[PDB]
Amino acid sequence: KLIAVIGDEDTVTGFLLGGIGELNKNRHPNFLVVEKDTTINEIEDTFRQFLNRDDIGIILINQYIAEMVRHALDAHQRSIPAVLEIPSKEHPYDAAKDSIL
Amino acid sequence: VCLFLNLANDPTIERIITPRLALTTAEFLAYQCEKHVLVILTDMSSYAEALREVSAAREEVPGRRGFPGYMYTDLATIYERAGRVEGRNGSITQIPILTMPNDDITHPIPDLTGYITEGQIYVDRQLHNRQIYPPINVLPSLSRLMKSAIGEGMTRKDHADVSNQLYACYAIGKDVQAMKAVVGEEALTSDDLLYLEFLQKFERNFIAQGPYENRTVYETLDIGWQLLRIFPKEMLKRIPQSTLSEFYPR
Amino acid sequence: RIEIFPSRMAQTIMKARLKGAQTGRNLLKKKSDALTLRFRQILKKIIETKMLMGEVMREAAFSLAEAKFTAGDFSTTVIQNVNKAQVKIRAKKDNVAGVTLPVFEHYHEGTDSYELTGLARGGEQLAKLKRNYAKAVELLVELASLQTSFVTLDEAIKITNRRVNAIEHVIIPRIERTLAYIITELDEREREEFYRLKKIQEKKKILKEKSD
Amino acid sequence: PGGDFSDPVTSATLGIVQVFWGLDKKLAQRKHFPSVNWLISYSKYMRALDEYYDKHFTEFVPLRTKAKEILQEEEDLAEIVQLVGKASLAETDKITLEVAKLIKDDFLQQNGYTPYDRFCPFYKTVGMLSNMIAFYDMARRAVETITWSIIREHMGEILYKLSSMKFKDPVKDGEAKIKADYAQLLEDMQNAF
Amino acid sequence: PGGDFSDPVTSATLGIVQVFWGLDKKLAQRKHFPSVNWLISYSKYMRALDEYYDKHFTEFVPLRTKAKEILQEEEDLAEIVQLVGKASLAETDKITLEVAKLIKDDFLQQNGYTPYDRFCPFYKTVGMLSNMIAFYDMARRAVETTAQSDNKITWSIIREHMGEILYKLSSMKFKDPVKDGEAKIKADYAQLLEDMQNAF
Repeated sequence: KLIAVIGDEDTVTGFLLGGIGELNKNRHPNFLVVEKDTTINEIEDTFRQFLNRDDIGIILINQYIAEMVRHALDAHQRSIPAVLEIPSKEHPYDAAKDSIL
Repeated sequence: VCLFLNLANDPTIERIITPRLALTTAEFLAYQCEKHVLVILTDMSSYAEALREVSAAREEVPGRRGFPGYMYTDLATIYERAGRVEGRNGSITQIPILTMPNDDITHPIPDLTGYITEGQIYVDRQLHNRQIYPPINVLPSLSRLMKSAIGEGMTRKDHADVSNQLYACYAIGKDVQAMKAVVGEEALTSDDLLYLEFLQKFERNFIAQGPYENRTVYETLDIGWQLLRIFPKEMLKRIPQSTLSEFYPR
Repeated sequence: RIEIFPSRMAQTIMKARLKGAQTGRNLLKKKSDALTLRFRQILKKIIETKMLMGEVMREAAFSLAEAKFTAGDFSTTVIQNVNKAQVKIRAKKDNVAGVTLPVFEHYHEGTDSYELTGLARGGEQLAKLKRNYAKAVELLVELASLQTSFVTLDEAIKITNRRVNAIEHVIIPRIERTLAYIITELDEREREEFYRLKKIQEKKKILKEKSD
Repeated sequence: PGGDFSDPVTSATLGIVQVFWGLDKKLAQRKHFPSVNWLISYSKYMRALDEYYDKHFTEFVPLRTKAKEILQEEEDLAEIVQLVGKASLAETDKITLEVAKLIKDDFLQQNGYTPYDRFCPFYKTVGMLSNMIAFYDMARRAVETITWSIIREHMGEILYKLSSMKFKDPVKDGEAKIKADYAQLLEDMQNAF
Repeated sequence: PGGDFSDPVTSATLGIVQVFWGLDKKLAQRKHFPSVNWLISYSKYMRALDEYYDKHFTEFVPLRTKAKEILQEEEDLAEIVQLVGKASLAETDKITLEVAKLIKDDFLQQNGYTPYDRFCPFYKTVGMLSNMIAFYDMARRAVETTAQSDNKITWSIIREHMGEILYKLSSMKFKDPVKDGEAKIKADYAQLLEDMQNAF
């Protein structure tokens, strides 16, 4: 019943310091730092990895990072877990998931 | 009170000459003496069943739904012996009580009387099982000459407006009670907290008059403003500002 | 489409079926309207707070510049000694219009993990970065409690506005044009007995004048 | 079974009779015996009886005026729960919904093939009506402040006592009246909690 | 008069006749000819005729028992999708809604003015029904047996891949009377295209 975060490098170091991270050596870590040289597939499986986990309640992800995995989160049309789009230091929150109305 | 009454045991030809004997003394007391007569014709629906027996006694064919074809004349012969004249100051007023069967207003007894008379008063069954004593429903019952009958020269200045508001606040009171069961008793609106308590006070304190409690028109509107003590001013949109400023503060 | 046999007592049954389906729509109309009013003001609360977190995530991430600039680099220390979570979620249950509603509750418990971080250089630019990101995660679990409340209402308003439009356009005009069929089928038997009874009225006269 | 108020043998009957015990077919499909439905039935003999009632059974008339209220306040709510679903809609009206189900199955139901229920006297009848309405006034004030979700199986020994009052012998004259006094004071302790 | 079967001519007829081909007026707006309404129509010759069927056409009595059943379950599910929508439907029922719609344009529809459907013999009629019921019986196993475990056939697998075999089914009625023994071979040939694709 914990929070997950994708974010970025500077995002995940603030939210781990907030106290949301958990290291499950059995299954997986509950976070994923994305650097400049991370493939979109690695963000794609980990989005599906967090979605299939039962204990994940929120999936925090920067919209600047969620723009390339927009097609996968537009297929997620369930209520739980909630995906949230947070601003980066470049290109803040504009047009994500208020587009249902 | 000049009562005369016809049992079910009594011959059914006497049930036809009973409204004929009713009005011909009630138009002797109103058009030959100068009294104000009020005629009460109970069990009207039992009168037309006594019209069906005599019409089928002379071997006529029936009409629509069993009652004969000339029933719109025979009802209008005894409904339209009313009104008041210009030569005298007498008057005669009719309240024909009739029971429509199976709650059907399309039945020819409560339909042909809706074309001769001047507006209905609707006793309801759902109010009666809730056990307020006079089951008079306010929504489907309108008086046609209600506008002419009230006023400052007649009974009171605010009677034309407090009757327009008591019905209107009861109308918004009704769907609020249906709203209480569909969302919840507390989370609905701050507006509907106040209409819902008035309906408990309109049902029990105003239209639940007791079995022997007499109540004048001045005693009625005093309860009419006691219920409008609730809904503070500029919520009552129908009452004009002149008569609202006079009667509401007390 | 006609349902059953006409011409007695099915008219009163269908008038009971119509009256239940008439206010059954209006009851479900007020349910779908109060759900939409709950949905309309929860949209503006999403709007006014999703720009508000854009300032908080700009203020707290500004404190990240107020952060390792003083004290080294927090990019490997904090991502290598985490085992358990400090702030967790508890799935509570809200309710509107009889529909169960998922809502997330803030739950901080158990321990600290970056209690000893910095501590010789910095540590005051840190642990106010914690407070800038404990308040940020406090706001973001409230918005996640509405993000999972937003999309569960549009699954319960669509399966309600169909049932309004199923009663209004299918069930009631099937009952209404059935009730118009019981009326005429009553009438085609009320004039059929007017022909049989008038035939006897003429045959009672012809038999009479044969006697006279 | 058919032509409820539109039948010329029934439509001519209702203009003459004073009491009409309508035997309903919806209750007889579920085998509710007796199948008298309490809405369309009536008795014109309620004014002629209270002069007898206020002599012998002085308690009865304030019970019956609320005993007919509960059976209709459940009737509109049964049209609510059928459509919007049982979110229970209230708590002050949930207690009316189950004290009616106490009435519709313990008070109103009566199997006449038993050696006890084949004839109920009036003190056994006004006894069950006094006890099952004293649960209604006491649990009304209990929610003026607790919820019936707590009350239902906390008072489960009392809700079994109210449902088991209809099993007493018709030869227990004082002993059924003490049992009426016994089961009523046991509800007084629970409302004193 | 007026298409109303509650009539003293028809109601006195149906106590005498054994077969009743009830035509429908809605089935003539949509050009569905012949317009025999398969729900209300009946015949009471069936128990007397299977003895003939157990001599010449020895597979048709289990065919009509499933052919009447698939038209029966389509009518109860048609009222479902017009009220609560087709999105919440199951996969054992969405295959029922297609083959019954595949029956309603192949089997029951018959253009009486074209050279191939102006008169069809009984081997042609039992031929294209022995395939469309076997198609529903084979597509039953594609959902029933592999029900939960594998990422299975959701029948959009079938409807986008088996479109050429369904085109052999949807055009099977085009065998004019210049071929007699060829129609039984093509009935097993289009079955052999239907036979192999459950493996594929």
